[PDB]
This record gives sequence, structure tokens and C-alpha cells, in this order.
Amino acid sequence: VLQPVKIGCVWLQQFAACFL
Amino acid sequence: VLQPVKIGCVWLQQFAACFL
Amino acid sequence: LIRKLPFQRLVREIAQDFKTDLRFQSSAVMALQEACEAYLVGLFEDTNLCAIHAKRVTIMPKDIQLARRIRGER
Amino acid sequence: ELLIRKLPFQRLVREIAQDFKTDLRFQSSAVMALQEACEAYLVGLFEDTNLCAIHAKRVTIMPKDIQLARRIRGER
Amino acid sequence: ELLIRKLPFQRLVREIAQDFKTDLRFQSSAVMALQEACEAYLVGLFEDTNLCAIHAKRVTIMPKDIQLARRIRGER
Amino acid sequence: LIRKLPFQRLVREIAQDFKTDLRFQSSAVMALQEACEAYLVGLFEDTNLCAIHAKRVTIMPKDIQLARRIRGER
Amino acid sequence: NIQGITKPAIRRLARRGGVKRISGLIYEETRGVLKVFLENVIRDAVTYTEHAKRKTVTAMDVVYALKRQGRTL
Amino acid sequence: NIQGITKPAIRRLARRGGVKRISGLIYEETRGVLKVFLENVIRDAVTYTEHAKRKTVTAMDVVYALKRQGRT
Amino acid sequence: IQGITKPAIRRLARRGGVKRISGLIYEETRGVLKVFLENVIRDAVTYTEHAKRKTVTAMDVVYALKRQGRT
Amino acid sequence: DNIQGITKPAIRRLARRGGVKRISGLIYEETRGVLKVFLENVIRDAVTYTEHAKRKTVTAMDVVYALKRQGRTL
Amino acid sequence: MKVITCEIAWHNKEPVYSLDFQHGTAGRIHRLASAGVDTNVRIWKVEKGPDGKAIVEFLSNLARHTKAVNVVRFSPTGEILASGGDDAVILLWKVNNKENWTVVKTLRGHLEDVYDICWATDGNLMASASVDNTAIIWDVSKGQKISIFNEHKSYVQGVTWDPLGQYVATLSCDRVLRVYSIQKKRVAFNVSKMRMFHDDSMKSFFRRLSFTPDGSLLLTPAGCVMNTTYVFSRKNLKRPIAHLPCPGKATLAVRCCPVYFELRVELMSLPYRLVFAVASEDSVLLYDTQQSFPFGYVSNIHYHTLSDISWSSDGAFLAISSTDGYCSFVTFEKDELGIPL
Amino acid sequence: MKVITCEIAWHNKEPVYSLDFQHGTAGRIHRLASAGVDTNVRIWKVEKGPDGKAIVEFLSNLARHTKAVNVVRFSPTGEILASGGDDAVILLWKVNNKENWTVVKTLRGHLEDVYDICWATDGNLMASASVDNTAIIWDVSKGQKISIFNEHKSYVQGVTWDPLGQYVATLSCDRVLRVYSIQKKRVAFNVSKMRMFHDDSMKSFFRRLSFTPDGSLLLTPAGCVMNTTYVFSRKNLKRPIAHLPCPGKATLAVRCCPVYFELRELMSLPYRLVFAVASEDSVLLYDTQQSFPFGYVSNIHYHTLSDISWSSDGAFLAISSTDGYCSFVTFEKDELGIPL
DNA sequence: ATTGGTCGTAGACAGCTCTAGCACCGCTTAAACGCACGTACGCGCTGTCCCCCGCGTTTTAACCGCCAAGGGGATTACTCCCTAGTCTCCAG
DNA sequence: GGAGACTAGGGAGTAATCCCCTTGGCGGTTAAAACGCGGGGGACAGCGCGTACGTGCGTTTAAGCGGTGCTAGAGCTGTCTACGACCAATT
Repeated sequence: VLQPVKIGCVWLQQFAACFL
Repeated sequence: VLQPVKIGCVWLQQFAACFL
Repeated sequence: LIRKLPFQRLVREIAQDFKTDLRFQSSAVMALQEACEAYLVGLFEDTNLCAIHAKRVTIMPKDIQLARRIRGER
Repeated sequence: ELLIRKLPFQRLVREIAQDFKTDLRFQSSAVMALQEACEAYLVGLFEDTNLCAIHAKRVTIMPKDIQLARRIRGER
Repeated sequence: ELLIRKLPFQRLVREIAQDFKTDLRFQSSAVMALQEACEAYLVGLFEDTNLCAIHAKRVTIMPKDIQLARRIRGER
Repeated sequence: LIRKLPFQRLVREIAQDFKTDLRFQSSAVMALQEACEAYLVGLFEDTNLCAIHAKRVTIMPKDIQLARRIRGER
Repeated sequence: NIQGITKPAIRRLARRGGVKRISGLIYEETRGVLKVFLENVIRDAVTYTEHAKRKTVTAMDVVYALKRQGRTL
Repeated sequence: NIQGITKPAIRRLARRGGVKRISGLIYEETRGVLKVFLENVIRDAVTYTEHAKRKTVTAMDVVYALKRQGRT
Repeated sequence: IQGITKPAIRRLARRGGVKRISGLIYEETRGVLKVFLENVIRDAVTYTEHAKRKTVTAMDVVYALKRQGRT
Repeated sequence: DNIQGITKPAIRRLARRGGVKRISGLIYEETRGVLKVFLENVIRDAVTYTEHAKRKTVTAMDVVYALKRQGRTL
Repeated sequence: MKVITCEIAWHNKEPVYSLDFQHGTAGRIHRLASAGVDTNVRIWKVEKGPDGKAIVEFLSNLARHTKAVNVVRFSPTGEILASGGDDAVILLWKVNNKENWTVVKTLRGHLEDVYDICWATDGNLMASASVDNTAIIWDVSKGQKISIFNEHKSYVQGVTWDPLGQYVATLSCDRVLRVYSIQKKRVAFNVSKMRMFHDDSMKSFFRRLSFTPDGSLLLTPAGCVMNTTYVFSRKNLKRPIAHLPCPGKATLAVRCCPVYFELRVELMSLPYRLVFAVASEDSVLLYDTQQSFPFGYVSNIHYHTLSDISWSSDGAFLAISSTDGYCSFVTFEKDELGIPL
Repeated sequence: MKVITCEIAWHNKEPVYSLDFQHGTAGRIHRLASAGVDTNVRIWKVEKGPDGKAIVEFLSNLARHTKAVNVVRFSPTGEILASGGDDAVILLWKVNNKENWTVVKTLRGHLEDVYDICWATDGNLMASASVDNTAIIWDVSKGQKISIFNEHKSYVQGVTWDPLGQYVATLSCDRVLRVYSIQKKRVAFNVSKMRMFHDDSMKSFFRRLSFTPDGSLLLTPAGCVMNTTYVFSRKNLKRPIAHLPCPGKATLAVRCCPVYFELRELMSLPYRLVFAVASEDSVLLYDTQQSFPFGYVSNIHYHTLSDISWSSDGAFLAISSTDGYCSFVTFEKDELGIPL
């Protein structure tokens, strides 16, 4: 079955912003 | 079969032309 | 073989319903005439079929609505 | 849902396959999908014929009405 | 100009007739019309099959040819 | 779906081959386009049908000569 | 207008359809069937001709409508 | 019934059909071809006869049928 | 082909809302069952050979639905 | 000389639609030949029907009856 | 006169539809062409024998036509042979099988059975009548169509060209005649009520009417008053001067001898008289300009409906064709019809 | 925040295609409408429970549609409900099953699946996008077609109306964006190359892009670099200022909350706007000022997502998938930010 | 009655099919290119309007006989509603 | 292996099924008229056509070699050779 992974409010680094 | 009836040159009256 | 101009202004009036100022070329006019005549002959033939099926010589609308429900009309 | 036994359907499928060409394997998922589509279509024409008979004002059914429906479809 | 045995043909077409509708009277003219249609279409079909077999490079003819031609025809 | 300008050139050239002082409709021209498309593709499925019976994949003219003789348009 | 589907015209079209005996109410239920299916077919036809950026319907639109209605001819 | 056509008749009609070497099973698919062909023709003949209210099938009925499928 | 059991036909009929059923129903039901079976398998193998495959797949029957218009 | 307007890759991809994989280059010329002869055939009847409506311009309806004559209605 | 019946099948027992003599002939031997269901146009050599009976000699076979041929026409100069039929293609044959013929121009544009063709006096303009409800004017030198007449509402089975080159006379199955002025290219006259002609029940595929060789009068067969053949005039084409009574079967063919005979009730008043032939379904009546009653009548010579008749260049031969596959000829001795001008 | 997934089939185990909240709502309870293959449009009553978790209450069923329904839209005033689908009939439902709805005008003229509908700010103008390769402008009061945009060459799976009422943003399946000036009634801009967007391989039937509620910026999903979401501006629509990378599956939906939040930068204005982006199996939550996403929810639906919707106050964020199940995102009092 | 038409047997080998053999010209880029496609737009022009008049064939109304859709009732016929072995599909 | 189902089978009974008015709505009849067919400007305003534009992905040559057409030799088989019997067939 699926194993839920939930991340709370951290004020993820794999999705860091990339600019051009 | 057919029975040929031939009429020679007589210089018939059943076909006399009627004018208008 | 419906009469030409009564059918054509049937089509014209029922085309004006969607929006006015619609021009139809005679080519498409006889095309839609072909379409209507084909449909009507087919439906009439199937009505005759289901009518002799209904074991009555005279035609009945119930045959018509039958054909519709089988032909997916409603 | 399913009301037709899998094995008779599969064996007639294999019968027609070996009539056409051998070594044509049939997968279970495709077999069941084709079978359920089969049931859906047949029941669809079935109540089609049912309504036909309803117009025929005779509650009992006789297949010539079904053949009328066939030529309505124009299948043959 | 016929070769199929004419009264066997008449009995064949008659027996087909009473398979659908009983007591159908046929005259010589209808039988010969059915004939002429018969030999016409069969000679056309065999013309077709022979030329196709010539395309096949094979002297012998086998019904893969006739099935080929009919799948051309659209009859099925 | 095949191409437009060369086929319009074809139809115009054959038209002047028939007779000059004639006009074509754009819609009629494209209609002729898909008509020829369908006819040629159907011929070509016939081609495939023969070649498979010819038990060869690649095709030589005798396939399409069959196509035509067998249906006998020419 | 809508009564343009003429009664003896209906009669002769039924004749060509092989109809035996004809009643009155058919003479306007035929108007109903004609109007509704033409509504449908000229609907998708005007849509098809709108795809062509064309302000006039074509026989092409009509024939595609017949394919969509399963009466290709 | 369908056996009204004999195998030697099939062979001779094939022979003047331009063929020389023939297999057996042709004698049976030809009967299927013939019945498939004739059913449509006889059905159209029945339709035309009912249109004309003539119980007997006529030569001109068959001729106009053959015109309808286009092999007059 | 006999595998389509007649009591199955009758219970599917009972689902279809019919009340009294003539006996000779079964044979023609089976016949028009197999004609569409043949049409669908023909279209299926037609797509399959273009796909260069030998096994039936649900995509084939989906395309059969699309072609016959029963989708 | 617009006949050559039907090209190698176009015919190759029509073949792809046709149901073949491998076709030789020697078929392109016969393809244009069959195309031209049967467009001749169809457009003859097309121009006849066009003249029937006192028309100096062809219509898309004409090719319809042309295919009906040829037995390939669409 | 003498009548000789051809009891040998010209086109392998298939019905014959048309006959035409070489208008370019100027001696005793005349060239005759026949059309049949066998898709072949046979030109024969027709000449009187030692006893005066007609003799038929086969010359050429013309099988270019894919389907049956209904009408065959020679040029007024005899150079070019016009042939069209079921395949609806008009072939202009030319002398390039005892002899050979080749098609010059392909005058296509017709759809189905072409029934009547007429040659203009100059030979450069064509009138073609076909089932397709139209008559097309062609250019012989150009080989291309130039005019269209679509006013016909039924099977067009008869057409002729005015020798004066002013109008065009057409007969269609709708019992309606249509006259087209060659200058305006529109309908000049139209007559339908005196019905005026016979309906579709008449069993001949042809309604071939022809103008008088001078063009003064038009002879229209297949009329109804009983079957008759009405006569019109250039002065008034909307009213018949007289009609020729032919009770029984309907007249279907009208042909006029191209030889002007001297005068020996009168239909038209000029110092010359013209002898023409009218063929019904099973009878042929021979009239002249001056006499109301016919001076010749031959019947019971063919087992089926007659199809076409043709006069020779000198008038010594009158070929008759029927639908039984057999033809016949009428032979007149030296100036038996009359003294030519 | 909290995420609650609806585990009861809304439309009898059939895929859900659209969701929309009543823009006319002004309190705590919001009205949500759904579209499914069951040819029925279900309006639900959505309100927070005592614990704050989302609670869904069924209100009405709209079975007038003969075929499947792909998009359901509420008017900005919430009065009229727009619904079109496989039967391609745009219904203008009105409040006349706990409640009832009735169609006002029949905005017919489309052929098959109608995928994206956007209401104009005035509510008297409609933008219609469907597979039929065209965009049709309608008058709500008139109920009749007035303009046509059929320049699209593929499946038109995304359209939005400019809040400023100047342009029309359309996304088609041909990886080409088309901008239509509202006054000229012609194409204003054409951008296809930086391909930029995803080809037919993307499995979502929708390409729903939406303008920023002020209209200054345009957010387009289903892009390529890899799958990403490009950002455009009114100043220049022929070059994206930046793109938000979304590795994994392609983004398919862009929805912006209609509530303006105070600043706690893609565009430089004293207010920030929080918008929701739905991919095939993941949802990323961004804001105007912060480039990186401040929220991310995934592994909550077993199949591809179809549509998302913000509530009137921004307290609800509905999520719809193709597995027949839906989900919601619940924020506490002004968790996203301080409203203006 | 007989009389030609047919049928079924026996095997020689002619030839369809299978395997082995062979070469050669469709894929498969890489690069040149070109016309295919898109709009304007002035120029050509074709379809046309549509009225009435011309005029004329068909439409419509009503009649009157009468054919048939349907009712009534007697008539048979066919799935109950289990009864029971079975048999085989599917689970263990 | 073992448990639902089906296949084989009486009962009658409700459901088709054919007969008998039976009348009322429908099939031809008539008079004319009323729209049905048509054609003719009118050029006004609708329509396509050619070509220019550009520019870009489809079109063209070719390597190139190897998957596919082409040839040899089986080689083993089902006709069609002759025939001896039946055998339907015309009258």
C-alpha cells in the first residue's frame, strides 16, 4: 500500500528555486 | 410463323391521307 | 421529391433561428435536400416494415416513435 | 456484473481461433474486457427488442421482431 | 449456351425457394434468367481467380485466391 | 492531407486540357482533393491485399495492374 | 413556413416509401421529425463550416453530418 | 439442395473459365459464393414482384435486378 | 459455440425486463452474438497486425468501440 | 509537367497509412499514372454534371455523383 | 421495286440499331455501316447484282466502342464516320477487315446512350442527341464542344440539322419538340399541344426526325391525333400543315432521299419533288412531295421492331434495319422513283 | 494546514473532471459544484467542522446533460452556473436534491468535450474552449454568439479571461499559446518557442491556465525546459520572466485565490497573491513574493488530478482527481496571510 | 428406355511449399532547398437578388363507400416450480 | 473435491391466435387557385485568385548495408490421366 509522507510548514530543498 | 403479304406499286386506301 | 422552393424556405427560416443574415449556396441546398430525402425514405421504409410487422396495413405513429427509440432518437 | 461463465466463452473463443489460426494466445484481462463488452452489447439489443415487443402489444416475444431490429441496424 | 444441368439447377433454386416461402411456381424464363446470372458471375469470378493465380506464379489454383478476390469485392 | 498546390496545378492543367474558360470553387477543389485521396488509398489497400497474397512485402506493378484489371475500370 | 411539408407531397414521398394507407396526423408528425433532425444536422453542419472559417455551409458539412448520424450517402 | 451443381459441371465451367490445374475444395467454396450471390438477387426480385403485385418472378425482374447490382 | 448456456440467456432476459420468452430465442441470440464477436476480433487483429503483435489487448476492443460507435 | 508533383516521401507516408512497410522506388511513376488516369475518369463525369446545371464552375456535389457512378460514395 | 431481306446475322444475332450509307459515294456501289449490341460498327459494301437484287459485302469491323452502339453517321462528304452508343463516346472514324478505320477526334461530354446524330451541311458542326436530356454542338475541326441545349426534360431520341443552317430540330421522349436557332443558341419554337406525339409507351428507342433536304419542311414521326407523322414548315413551326396517318404501330424513323426528283394534295409548292421514307415499328411507308397518299408500302419483312432506315447516294438503295438482328434493302430500278433534276 | 481526502465516490466511481466554488459566497459556508462522467453536475455544501476539517454536504443534482461533463463554472457574482461537456452544450443554470437549478440560456455551438470555461469580470461575457479547435465569445444577457476564435490547431484545453478585460489567453494542445485582443477580436500575440510546452504525451485532458486576479501576470502550466510552469507579464507576453520547476509529472492546473494577502518577487506591488498549481499527482502551493513554494501535498490521490478551486475567502482549496475521489485543503484563520 | 451424365478408384508426377542460397536497393541520416503556407489586397466575377407575370399543376375540402383496428371469445401452447442428477467452475 | 447450476422434465395457465363485426377514418373525385416553377435584370454587396513574403519543415541525394526479393533443388502430394460402376433424366 501507499506510504504517506507529509512535510509540515518549514519556513523541500530538493524543490529549490532555479532562475535564468 | 409470319405470313408475308406484299402489295405492289398501285398508282392502300386505308392509309389515304386526310388534310386539315 | 419534395417541392423545391417550399422546402428551401423551410430550411431558410429554420436557419435564421440560430442567427440572421445567413446565405446558403444552391449546392449545399440540393445537398441538404438529398440528406432530408434519404432520411425520410429510410424512415418511411422502416415504418412500413414495422407496420406490416404490427399486422395492420394502415400506418400508425406508434410505429414512428418505436423506430425513434430503436434508432436512438430519444 | 458478470453472469456468464468464463470457461465456455474462452473455449468458444479458442474454437474460433483454431478455426482461423493456431498459436493465438488470449490474455485474461483482454478476455474479460471483451466478454463484458459482449454482455453489454447483447443486453442492449435485448431491451431494444423488448421495447420493440412492447410496441408489438404482445408481452411474449418472438424473434422475427428481433430480426426487424436487425434490419433496422442494417447488420445483415 | 449453358452447361450446368438445367433441371438440377431448377430443383436447386426451387428448393431454396421453399426454404423461405412455400409453393413458389417458377417458369422456364425465370430459371434461365437465374442460370445466365449464374454462369456470368462464375465465369467472371474464375477469370479473376486465374489471373490472380498467374500473379501468384503458381499453376495450381487454391481458394486463398477466391477468398482474396472476395475480400476485394466488399461482399463480406 | 497529401498536398495542395501541386494537385491544384494538376486539376487546372487537366481542365485546360479539356477546355479553357472555366472556373473552380475552392471548396470543390479541396473536395476533389479528399476524393482522390480516398480513391488512391483504397487502391493501395488493394495493393497490400494483393502483395500479401503475393506472399511478398515489397510491391511490383503487377499488383496494381491486378487491382485495376480485377475491378476492370480499365 | 413550417407547414411547407405539403400533405400530398407527404403522400407521394410515402408512395416512394412503399406506404399503403396514410392518416392525417402523420402529415404533421412528419413536419416534427423533419424540423428536429434538420435542426440537428444543420447544427453540426454550421459548426463544421465554422471550422473552415467559412460563412456558408457546404455539401462537405452535410456529408460529415450524415456520417455522424450514421446515414452516409 | 445446394448439391444441384455437380463436381464435373464445376470442373468443365472452370475449364472454360481458363484454368487448367485445380484443387478439390474449390468445388465447395464455389457453392457458397453462388448462394451468397443469389440470395441478394432473389430478395430484390421478391421486393420488385411485391411492388408490382406479381407472384411469379419474371425475366425482366431479374434483368432489372442485375442492373441494380450492375451486371446487366 | 454451444457454451452460451440457455439458462444464462433466460436470466439475462429476466434482467432485461421481459416476462414470457419464446423457446427459439436462443439460437438467433447466439448467432448475432458471434457475428459481432467476429467483427470485433477482426478489427482487433487489424489493429494488432499494424502493431506487429499476436496477443489480444484491451486497446483493440477500445478501438472496436470507437469504430462501431458504442463508446 | 505537374504530374511529378506527387513526391517520393509523400507517397511513402501514404504507403505508411496504406499498410505497407517496404515499397520500391519504381512504384512512384505508376502511382502518378494511376492517379492521373482515374482523375481523368472522375473529372469527365464531374464536368458533365457541372454542365447539367448550366454551370461554368464545378461544384463539390459533382464529385459525389461521380463516385456514385464509380460505386465508391463517401 | 424489289425487296431483299438479309437472313444472315450481321452482328451475331444481336439487335441492330442504326444504318447509314456513305454520302461521299457517287457511283453505283454504296458503302453501308451498321451498329449493334456487339460493340462493333460494321461497314458493308452494297451494290446491285446482275438481277438487280442488293448484294451485301463485308468491309471492316470497328470494335473500339467498349459498349453497344445505337447511332452511326457519315459525313455529307463521306470522309468522317460518326459513331456513338452505350459507352457515350462519339468517335470520328476516318479511312486511314477488308479496310481499316481510325478515330480522329474523341467528342466526349455525353453520359449514356446516344440515340441520334446529325451532320451539318458544311460538315464542321455536330448535333448529338442522347438520353442525358441535352444536345451538344461540336466543332469537327476543333474536336471540342461549343454549345449546350439542356431544355430537354426526357430521353432525347431524335435530332436533325437544318440544311439552311438556321435552326435545330430535336425530338425527345417528353412528347415535346424543341427548336434552337443556330444564331441565338436559344429556343426559338416549342410545340407540345395540338397529345401532340406519343408517350414513353412507344417501344422504339429512337425518335429520329429529319428536315427536308432543302430545309423548307420538317417531318416529325410518332405523332398522335392513332399514330401519325406531322409536317411543319419554315413559315410556321407552331402548327402542322398536315399529318401522315399510320394506324397501328407508331412511326419512328424519317429519312429523305438526297436526290431531287422532277414533278410527275401537294405538301409544298416548288418545281421539284422529294421522295422520303418513313419506318414504323413493323411497316415502312414511302411518300413523295406531291402526293398525299403513299406510293409504296412494305410490311411483314422483319420479326421484330424496325430500328433505322437509310437512303443511298443515288436513291437506288433503301436499307432497313430491325431489332431482330436482321436487316433489309429496297431496290429501285433506273430512276424508278422519278427523273432526277 | 490540514488535508482531507473524500473517500466516498461523488459520481458513482466515475472520474471527476471539474470543480468550482460559488463566487457569490461571502461567509464561512461555501458552495461547491462537481462534474463527472455520470452526466450529472452535483453542487455540494462545503463548510469547516468544529475541528476545522472539511465537511461536504450534498445539495443538488443536475442531470440535464445527455453526455459527460468536463467543466463547471460559477459566475463571479455566483448567480449563474456554467456547465458543458461531451454533449457540448453550455448550460447557464440558475437557482430556481436539497435545492434546484434551471438552465437560463442554451449557449450551443460546440461539438464535443468542452474543457475550459472562464467568466469575465462583469459576468456578461463568456470564453468557451473545447476540442473543436475554436474559442467562441458569447453574451450572457443575449445568449447568442458574437465572436469566433478558431485559429487553434489542436485540443483547446485551457482558456482564461483577462480581469482587466483587454486580452484573451488560450492554451491548446499544440504547445502554442494564443492571445486575443478583446477590442480587435484578432490574435494579439503568438508564442510557441522559448518545445516550450508539453506535447500530446501529457495525460491530462486539461491545460487550464489562469490570469492573476489583477491580470498583471499570467501563469501557464504544462511547460518544458523538463516539466515546469512559466510566468508571463502584461508588459511582455513574448518572453517568460521565470518558470517554476516541477520535476516529476507535468502541471495541468493554475488557480489563484481571490483574496489579496499582505506582504509577509515575481511582481512588485504592495500586495501578494497565493495561487494553487495541480500536477498529475502532486500539488505545489506558491505565493507572489516567495519564489520557492510554501506548501506541497502529494500521494493523496490514486490517479491523475483534474481540477482545483479556491474558496471565496480562501479557506478551502478543493482538489479533484480522475479516480472518482476528491480532496480539500483547509487553512486556519488567515494562515495564508493577512487579507487586505 | 436408354442414355448420356456422373462417381469413385490408382498412381505419376507437377508443382506448392519448404529450405538453402544471394545480391541489392529500401532505411537512415546530413545537408541543400523550395515551395507551402499564410494574408493583403487589388482585381476579377461569379452567384444573386426577387417580383411579378405567366400561367398553370397541384392543393385543399368535402363526399361517399368501405377496409380495417380493435374488441370478444374460444383454443391451444408453453414456462412454471420444483425434482433431481450432474457436472463442472472454482477454490483450496 | 465439492457445491452452485443446468439440463430433462410434468402443469396448466396465462398468453398468443384466429374468427366476427364494426364503424369511422381513410382511398379516389372533383374546382380552382395558389403557391410552384422561372427569368430577368441591378449592380450592390458577397465571393475567390494571383502574387507577393518568407521561411521552415517537408522535399531530394546519397551513403550503405542488410532485410527482402530472386533462384535451385527438392519432394512429397492430390490431381487427372481410364474406367467401371451407378444413375438421374426426357420423353
